[PDB]
Amino acid sequence: FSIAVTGATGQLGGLVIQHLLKKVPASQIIAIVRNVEKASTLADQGVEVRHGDYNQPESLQKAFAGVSKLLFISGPHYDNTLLIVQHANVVKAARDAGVKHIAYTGYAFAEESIIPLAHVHLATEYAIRTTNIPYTFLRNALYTDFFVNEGLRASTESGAIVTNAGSGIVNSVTRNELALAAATVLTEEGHENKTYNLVSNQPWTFDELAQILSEVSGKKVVHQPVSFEEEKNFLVNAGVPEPFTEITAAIYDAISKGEASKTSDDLQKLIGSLTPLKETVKQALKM
Amino acid sequence: FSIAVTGATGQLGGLVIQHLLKKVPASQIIAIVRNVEKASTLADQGVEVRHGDYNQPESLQKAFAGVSKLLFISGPHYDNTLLIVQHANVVKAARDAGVKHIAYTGYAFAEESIIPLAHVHLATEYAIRTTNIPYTFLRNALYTDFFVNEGLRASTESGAIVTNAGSGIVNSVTRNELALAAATVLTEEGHENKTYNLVSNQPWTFDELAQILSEVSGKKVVHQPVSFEEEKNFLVNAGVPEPFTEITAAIYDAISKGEASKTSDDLQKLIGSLTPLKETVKQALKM
Ligand SMILES: NC(=O)c1ccc[n+]([C@@H]2O[C@H](COP(=O)([O-])OP(=O)(O)OC[C@H]3O[C@@H](n4cnc5c(N)ncnc54)[C@H](OP(=O)(O)O)[C@@H]3O)[C@@H](O)[C@H]2O)c1
Ligand SMILES: NC(=O)c1ccc[n+]([C@@H]2O[C@H](COP(=O)([O-])OP(=O)(O)OC[C@H]3O[C@@H](n4cnc5c(N)ncnc54)[C@H](OP(=O)(O)O)[C@@H]3O)[C@@H](O)[C@H]2O)c1
Repeated sequence: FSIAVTGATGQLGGLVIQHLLKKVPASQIIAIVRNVEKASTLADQGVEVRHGDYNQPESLQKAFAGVSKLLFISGPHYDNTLLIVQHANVVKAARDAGVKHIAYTGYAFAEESIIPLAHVHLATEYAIRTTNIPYTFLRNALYTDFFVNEGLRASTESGAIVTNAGSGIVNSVTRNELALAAATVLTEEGHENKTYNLVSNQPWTFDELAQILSEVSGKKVVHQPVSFEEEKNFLVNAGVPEPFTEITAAIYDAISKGEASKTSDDLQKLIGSLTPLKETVKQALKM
Repeated sequence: FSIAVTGATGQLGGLVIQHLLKKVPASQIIAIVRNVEKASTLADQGVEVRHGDYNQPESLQKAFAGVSKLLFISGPHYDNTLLIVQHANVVKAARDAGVKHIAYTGYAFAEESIIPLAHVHLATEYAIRTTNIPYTFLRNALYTDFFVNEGLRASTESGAIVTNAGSGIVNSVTRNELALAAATVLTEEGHENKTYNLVSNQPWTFDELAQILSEVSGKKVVHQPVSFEEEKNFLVNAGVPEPFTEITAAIYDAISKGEASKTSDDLQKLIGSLTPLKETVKQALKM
């Protein structure tokens, strides 16, 4: 029976579907999406598309009708209090539709977290627990892709990666590997009523990232450590709009305080060997 | 400035208002209610009544308009998954209205609890945390009134209190004392960003309750211990409808497993001496 993926046109959701397509027939996968025009790509691959908007309880009732396994990918997180309402609507719709298994993309080590979004994930986990639906909490790390992407070309150019993270440790993993973990979990037995903290057991620092970028690119790049307020200003000056520049500085600050410093073998046990940071840097730069 | 109480026509809410009326002028209190006709009694006392229905986000936006301190009393708990949605609507309405302080009636020791409703309370606490509003989590014990009420006359008549609680320990406190604690907290400094586990530090067993009922009434009453299924059937046979009889047996079963067996001095520190169980038995029976 069927596997449905919310957030299916998003980056993580699209990768989950691409991994599911290597495991199950396309007819067995259901893409649940807010913008049905966006999901054209998917329909061509033989994946059924349904409209499901977290702001619209009725739309979710219909989208979840008859689905056996649901991958509930968390919403974009501008307004955390709104996100709780949206997530609560999703869980109730899932309960009402008689969904037989629910997997939820949470946040690793949320109980120890110092960023506000951890609260949303824990509230959502408790909401799913009230349903009595067999669950899997896929507690994802921060995305390596947030830090390691084509944007690093700017750092190759300037000779510096500028952050306020200090020597904060980073347990990030790529969206690709987190998507693979979600797909693996959805398509095999044994993961009912389990929580996984899906993080790297080979963490890195920004010093290390600069050294790897230096190695790959041939240009000397240093990590240049600055204050929170120096970071916010550096980013705005580089054309990052003030809200996102604030979010980025806040994530670096949490990192400087150990936010991403805890590890687990859960991910490696689920999917096998993890992608070395250097390979991700090479891909990001196509170098 | 103003203190608003949701669930104001309910048993706990009405007692909070009666305690607030001994501390602050009636004009400073706002009763927020679903059924405005029910709140006639309150309006006669000079308490402002507003319509606020947890199913109606717009109604809550208007009810919370301009309120400084909000006592969010949890909804009735038939459907736990629906309750999460309702509670999420309340918290968002409170955030949007710019409520300056939120107190929430949660459940003591919820993290260790084995009843499903604990999950709702923890989800709601995490929701309130996302707002950044200064909070007080008034984590209430089970109500002594659930077990000790006029219904005990039936036990005086039969010579038996019949439960499936065994020798399970009970840390219950009366609605009256929990309401007093809520009112105390609302009307003094120092309780911002605090969690209180509001329970008895003089717990009791059903054996003890039968002995106290025997003492007060002059008739020998024993505690007669039965199975879960024997309890459910005993209650239905005594005219308790099958859903409530199931809930009652489930609460006794949780008690037999230590659900209400943990204590704290938080309540006694907040309100002073606690009401002896024997005094509550006398009141319940007017004996
Ligand atoms: N761990 C991390 O470092 C990290 C970082 C960022 C986010 N996250 C979380 O992980 C999730 C997935 O990551 P991602 O990179 O795949 O995010 P993404 O590409 O931004 O995708 C977010 C998805 O949510 C959908 N969405 C937004 N509002 C919706 C609504 N009202 N109803 C239904 N769907 C809605 C979007 O659909 P549309 O295509 O219609 O816009 C999009 O498909 C995010 O939503 C976020 O909560 C994690
Ligand atoms: N710790 C315990 O042993 C225990 C036991 C039972 C309940 N509780 C919790 O503590 C709360 C208060 O206890 P209580 O004895 O005062 O309960 P209660 O007398 O049953 O009152 C519940 C209140 O919630 C209101 N309500 C129901 N649906 C609503 C809605 N959709 N929108 C707005 N208000 C709504 C009711 O209003 P109406 O008058 O309009 O019906 C009522 O005033 C309960 O709601 C429950 O969550 C605790």
